[PDB]
Amino acid sequence: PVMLERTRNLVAQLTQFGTSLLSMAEHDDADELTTLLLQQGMELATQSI
Amino acid sequence: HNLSIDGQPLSLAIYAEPTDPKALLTSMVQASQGGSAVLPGTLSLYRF
Repeated sequence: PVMLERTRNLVAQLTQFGTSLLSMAEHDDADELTTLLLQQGMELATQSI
Repeated sequence: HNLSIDGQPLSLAIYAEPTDPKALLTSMVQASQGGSAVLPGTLSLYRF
């Protein structure tokens, strides 16, 4: 039982780490998409001028 | 001066059209960054 309690606490911490990793990955991907959109907008603006 | 009797020029001019627009870019600039250092620790009264 004591080893079970300790292992359960460690696994809960690991689950928290995984959730944080997924969230940061999502935010980084959204930022990359926005930057790509802005670069394409620059190129289109040059052609429009 | 090679004009017509009415004064109109008899030669077509040229201007060497200006060379396109200019694209300007920006970049991320990173600088050297350090980390924290550690100090000797105290001895508490409780077990580990």
